[PDB]
Amino acid sequence: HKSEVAHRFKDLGEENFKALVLIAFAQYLQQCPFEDHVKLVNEVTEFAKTCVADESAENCDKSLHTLFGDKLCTVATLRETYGEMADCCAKQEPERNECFLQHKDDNPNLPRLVRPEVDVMCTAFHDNEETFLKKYLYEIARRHPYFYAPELLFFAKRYKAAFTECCQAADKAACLLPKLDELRDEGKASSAKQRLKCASLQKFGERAFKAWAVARLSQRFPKAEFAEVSKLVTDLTKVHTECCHGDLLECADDRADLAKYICENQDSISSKLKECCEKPLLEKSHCIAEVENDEMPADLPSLAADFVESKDVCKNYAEAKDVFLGMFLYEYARRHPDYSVVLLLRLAKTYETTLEKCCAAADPHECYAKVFDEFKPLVEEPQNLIKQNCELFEQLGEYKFQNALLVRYTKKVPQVSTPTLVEVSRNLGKVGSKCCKHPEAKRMPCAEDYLSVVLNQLCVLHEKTPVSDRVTKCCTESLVNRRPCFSALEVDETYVPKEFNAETFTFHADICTLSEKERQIKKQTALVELVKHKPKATKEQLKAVMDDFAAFVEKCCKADDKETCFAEEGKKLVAASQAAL
Ligand code: M6O
Ligand SMILES: CCCCCCCCCCCCCC(=O)O
Ligand SMILES: CCCCCCCCCCCCCC(=O)O
Ligand SMILES: CCCCCCCCCCCCCC(=O)O
Ligand SMILES: CCCCCCCCCCCCCC(=O)O
Ligand SMILES: CCCCCCCCCCCCCC(=O)O
Ligand SMILES: CCCCCCCCCCCCCC(=O)O
Repeated sequence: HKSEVAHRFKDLGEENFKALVLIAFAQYLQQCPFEDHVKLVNEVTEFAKTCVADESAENCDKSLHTLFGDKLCTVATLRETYGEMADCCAKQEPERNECFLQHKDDNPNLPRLVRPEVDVMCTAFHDNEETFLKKYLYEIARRHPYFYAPELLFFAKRYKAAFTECCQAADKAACLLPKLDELRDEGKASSAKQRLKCASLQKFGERAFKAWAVARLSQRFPKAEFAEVSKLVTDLTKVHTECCHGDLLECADDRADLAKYICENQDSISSKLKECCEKPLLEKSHCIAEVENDEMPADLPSLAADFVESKDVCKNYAEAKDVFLGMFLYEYARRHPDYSVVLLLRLAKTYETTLEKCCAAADPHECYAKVFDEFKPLVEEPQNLIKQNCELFEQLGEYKFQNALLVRYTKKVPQVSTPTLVEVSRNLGKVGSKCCKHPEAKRMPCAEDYLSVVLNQLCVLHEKTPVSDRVTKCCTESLVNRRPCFSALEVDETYVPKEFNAETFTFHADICTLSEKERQIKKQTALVELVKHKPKATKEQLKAVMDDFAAFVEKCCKADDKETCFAEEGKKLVAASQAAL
């Protein structure tokens, strides 16, 4: 390509080019206002149009990195605003771009983006659509410097669709608020998955990453030969390793190359991928990454005639240990798309341990003969956990399920603070409501994918303020042991009940004023504080106190007196509760 910027403009398109340039300059320049980024985007777009008109212009033949670095260094306020980032302008390429990458401030110091009223949002969307959508996109980009730009563009398109849909109805709030909350949760989950995968590739290792990719791609592509799966795994591992470095252009190029290979080798990968290969380059890899699992062949036999029964198994293992292990992992993942990736990894680790232990001794057939029975409990452990919690979800709604989870996880570990406990338990209740609505053939992957980010958030909260050692021990282990370590937690017999605080168990007239959500937050906080002050409370006593509280607040809001009902009857309720427990 003579002009790389002209190729980018012709492939992506004018609107996509402007959006991506804005997102990139906001991820790099985070303290400049919106108008400066708008002017920079307009100048870059005009230059790209001049390059498209003639490929032999003044500065059209130079690379994208040099043009981007020059546009970054043309900022007159760069030094006085950034300090260190301005020193990268003295470097050459690719040292200058690497220096700019090292200075991407993650989690900067900016005020949080408050959500305005639905009426104000719709009014601003109608009066000026572009300068509103792009303004919010610039804010989100400057607040998330390492977020993948095409994903941010996809989320922005979804937000624009939601705004166009809801602002044209009678009740705009009842339409917009659920969509806004769902989009916020999805964006948080996407960022959490990205950062977690990068941290796992850094800490755990390429071997664990390749095992995870083998399991995933074998579950997604069961009709593929193991050689194709292994090549795809190596390519995807390289792609993720290059994307975790931070260079957006090289990450996009690697993803595009992988998507091109997949769309060219469709005939040897899957059959449910024809739709994604017709989309442009911006959406091709995004569609491929979120494709359904292909149907497996029906004539697939058991894994007994190739891993336990037939001979030459120890020979194939000693000739290539990790190759045979990945072969077994792929052959096991292709059979069970309903299993979680961590479960298949545990099975592979167990098989590896059994082979390593019972191959340096004579007559190894008798050792691994009864080795598939060891897979029975490990498979039944999550299955028994799922179709019991949904059972509880069948007995109690999402709110009561979250309350029961709060009680349980406060009895198990009371050292954790109240707001973090409440947030994690509400997230767990949402996860249960989301994944229990699926049949038993898709519950485990949903639960795994959601519990991953839930426990990740729990531990990024726990690391900044460590309280209990057991919580830090559950995350300092392997990713296949986080959920087992957390489920192995029991009630804390070493915990001492904190002294009674009458100020915490006080309610006022504003409780009836708060919305349907904040009132639940306050009730859950009160429940957590009650469980923490009285941990030895049984189920009957807790249920009785909860019923007394429910009858107390319901007899004060819809009554005659407003203020002299919470401090009057509440003084009796707290004493009645302190009598028991
Ligand atoms: C529908 C499908 C999706 C379902 C998802 C269900 C729940 C949603 C999952 C995401 C949780 C998450 O991921 N939450 C963060 C995000 O961020 Al944030 O541990 Mo991250 O130490 O900082 O105000 Mo980003 O505080 O202490 O709690 Mo905002 O949490 O509101 O730390 Mo808010 O770097 O930090 O993560 Mo606290 O890992 O970069 O703006 Mo640790 O920071 O948006 O809010 O960014 O990190 C984490 O990405 O806050 C919270
Ligand atoms: C999640 C990343 C979104 C990036 C695109 C933002 C488009 C406009 C969003 C407006 C709403 C922001 C979130 C909210 O306040 O609920
Ligand atoms: C096709 C890739 C072959 C090389 C990678 C093999 C990885 C085998 C891992 C077996 C399970 C160990 C536990 C784990 O990886 O988390
Ligand atoms: C200054 C030039 C800025 C160019 C911005 C280009 C952003 C990358 C677009 C990549 C589109 C495809 C993404 C993918 O395939 O994963
Ligand atoms: C998240 C609230 C509880 C309801 C769902 C419980 C799911 C438990 C099993 C999780 C699936 C993955 C198991 C594993 O990590 O191997
Ligand atoms: C401070 C603790 C907050 C909640 C911690 C939850 C830990 C993960 C739980 C995963 C599901 C376990 C279900 C169960 O306990 O049977
Ligand atoms: C310790 C004396 C006061 C205890 C009051 C109960 C603590 C809050 C429990 C909330 C249960 C009801 C929840 C609801 O229905 O909204």
